[PDB]
Amino acid sequence: VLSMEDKSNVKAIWGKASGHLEEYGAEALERMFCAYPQTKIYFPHFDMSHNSAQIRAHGKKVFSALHEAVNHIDDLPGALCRLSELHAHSLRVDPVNFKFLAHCVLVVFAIHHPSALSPEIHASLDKFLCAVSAVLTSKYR
Amino acid sequence: VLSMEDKSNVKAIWGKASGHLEEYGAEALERMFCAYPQTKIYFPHFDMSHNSAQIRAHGKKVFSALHEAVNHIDDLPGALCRLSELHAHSLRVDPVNFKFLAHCVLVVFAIHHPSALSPEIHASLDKFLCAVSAVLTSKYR
Amino acid sequence: ASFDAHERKFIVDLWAKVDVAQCGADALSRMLIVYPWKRRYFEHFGKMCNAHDILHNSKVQEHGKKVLASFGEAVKHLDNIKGHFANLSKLHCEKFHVDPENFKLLGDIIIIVLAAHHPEDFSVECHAAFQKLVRQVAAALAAEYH
Amino acid sequence: ASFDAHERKFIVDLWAKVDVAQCGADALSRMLIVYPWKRRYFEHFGKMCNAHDILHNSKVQEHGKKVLASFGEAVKHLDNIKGHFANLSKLHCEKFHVDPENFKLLGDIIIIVLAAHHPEDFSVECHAAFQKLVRQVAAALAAEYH
Ligand code: HEM
Ligand code: HEM
Ligand code: HEM
Ligand code: HEM
Repeated sequence: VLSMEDKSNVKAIWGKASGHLEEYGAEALERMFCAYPQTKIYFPHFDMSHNSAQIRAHGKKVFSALHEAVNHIDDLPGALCRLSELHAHSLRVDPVNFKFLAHCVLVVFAIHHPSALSPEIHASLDKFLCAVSAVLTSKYR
Repeated sequence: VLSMEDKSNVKAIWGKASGHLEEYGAEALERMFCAYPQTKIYFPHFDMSHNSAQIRAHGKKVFSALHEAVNHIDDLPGALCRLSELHAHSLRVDPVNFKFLAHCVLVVFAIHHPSALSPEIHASLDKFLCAVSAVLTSKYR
Repeated sequence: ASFDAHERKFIVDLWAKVDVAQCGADALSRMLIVYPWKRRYFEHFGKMCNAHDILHNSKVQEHGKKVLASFGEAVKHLDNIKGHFANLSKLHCEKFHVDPENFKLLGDIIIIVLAAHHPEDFSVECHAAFQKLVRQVAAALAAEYH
Repeated sequence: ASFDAHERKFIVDLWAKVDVAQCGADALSRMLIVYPWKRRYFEHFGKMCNAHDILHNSKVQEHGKKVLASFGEAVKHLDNIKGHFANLSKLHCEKFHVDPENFKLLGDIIIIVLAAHHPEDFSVECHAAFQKLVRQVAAALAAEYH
């Protein structure tokens, strides 16, 4: 799936996200909610205002989960099982929404780290997010 | 993936396709070409007229491949490897098109065998076609 | 894209032969048997633990009649599908919280139910006109998710 | 859906700051590096065996300028996107045989290229107006696959 070059590319770009997991996580959810407003059907309980305490707290959680997946990039199915059952069975979130978030995550990196997210690193990070998305989708069908 | 009830449901509906692999295969390609005309980009060499010799010959091939997959329903990844590399690398056919064909295959069964394709059998046959589609897609990414 | 006169004649002439009460109950039962998780949106209809329950549940049967009756109003508004379904889009978003990707899946089931009930009318070209209608109704139902 | 005046001001004001030659070359290079198989459609441009080749290939660079220049004509025709791109839809279908699902992927890359070049303009609300534009241009380019 991911090559050894993809894995080192992904560990490098993600080190720039270190110290900003709440800030970057919060912006990626705000971008998904605005650019793909259909995604708000899953969050009927949230205040959807900018830098809402609930959006900050969820953004920190999603980015922390991605941080753990970068650390366990060799075995994503084993690192993300608990989230896989939550997403694919308890929330039954449709696979297309994962694509919408992975795109908002790539825009946040591009905004904060334009030069770091070179075409080769973009290629590797897209590949990693697709893989993470597939473990959270593997039992939805 | 597929249950033992799904497998026996799938072997039962497919026995009605026996003797009509060219006829049913040809109609399912004609339905895909008409209802999803974007799919004609993959067949620039074909005569697209009704009961065209080239459509008859391709329809027989696709349905024969599905016949072999029903016989080897326990190990679809091993039964369909040769087709998996052809579709996912040589033709690079996008995953959404497989959904369009699986739907045209379900319409052909519904037209010729309305009573046989009961809600439970429909459920099993949809599941089998999704699984076949995923083996032909597994290396496209 | 607007329906040509050929598309319009396929749709209008087949819909006059449809038993909307029967085909709607058939399509909703099939949606809940082919996608068993979607029962989550209909738990207030009661017993749905397996396919026999679903096929004998009367709240499922009646809901299916109304859904297909609503879809059948598209046949009278072929030049205004987006505008006719705007209120019903907003209700699926704000009240029922239904992911708009699911409208295509029910549309595909409706095509199968129609094929089975009208095998001689549902020609390659009739099928293509109906797939264009289900695509437009699905898009119109997804259009007020703001 | 038509662009409101807020959407129209985001799009029109940011596109006046875009270096179309640079951003287009960037987006096509990224499309061929992120999806290496799509080089199949561009083999006549010559050397593309790896990312360094792609970034120094001048036929890739010039093709990128023209593609983004074409996308930039949508900003002058926001009320007529479908009608402006009809000829170019038909050419992608009949001549280049390109699967219409790929128009969304290039549109998503254009958003990333714009975000990187204009970090302070590309606000949450500016991004939402641009995602609506890329969705409509992709749909318009897919519309004459008959
Ligand atoms: C990168 C992809 C994703 C990751 C890593 C991720 C991660 C998480 C995590 C860590 C949680 C919290 C689990 C917990 O608190 O125990 C969660 C909850 C949730 N996620 Fe995701 N998620 C992803 C994609 C999505 C998408 C695309 C959607 C919907 C559009 C979604 C909707 C939800 C919802 C609704 C919850 C429950 C929210 C709540 O009330 O707190 N997730 N996810
Ligand atoms: C159930 C799904 C499918 C099966 C079982 C299937 C099976 C086959 C088989 C058996 C062949 C011939 C391989 C050979 O001759 O050695 C083939 C070729 C081909 N398939 Fe498929 N296929 C499927 C889906 C699709 C879809 C969705 C598309 C495109 C929309 C597609 C496009 C093609 C094309 C372009 C060829 C080469 C055609 C030629 O020139 O003969 N296939 N496939
Ligand atoms: C062809 C597509 C669809 C049409 C035309 C349609 C039409 C309708 C109509 C007419 C109502 C009744 C509104 C009212 O009188 O209050 C309704 C309710 C509802 N629909 Fe749909 N619908 C469609 C697809 C779906 C799908 C795909 C789902 C979920 C998977 C869904 C879930 C619901 C739910 C949960 C309700 C409320 C049921 C109740 O509490 O009585 N709909 N729809
Ligand atoms: C934003 C979306 C797109 C726009 C606006 C666009 C625009 C253009 C334009 C303006 C041309 C030149 C036409 C001419 O003057 O003859 C062209 C050619 C072409 N496009 Fe696109 N295009 C887009 C997406 C794509 C995608 C996604 C692919 C394939 C992955 C693609 C493949 C091609 C090919 C193969 C050619 C012919 C190149 C040549 O032989 O010179 N296009 N496109």
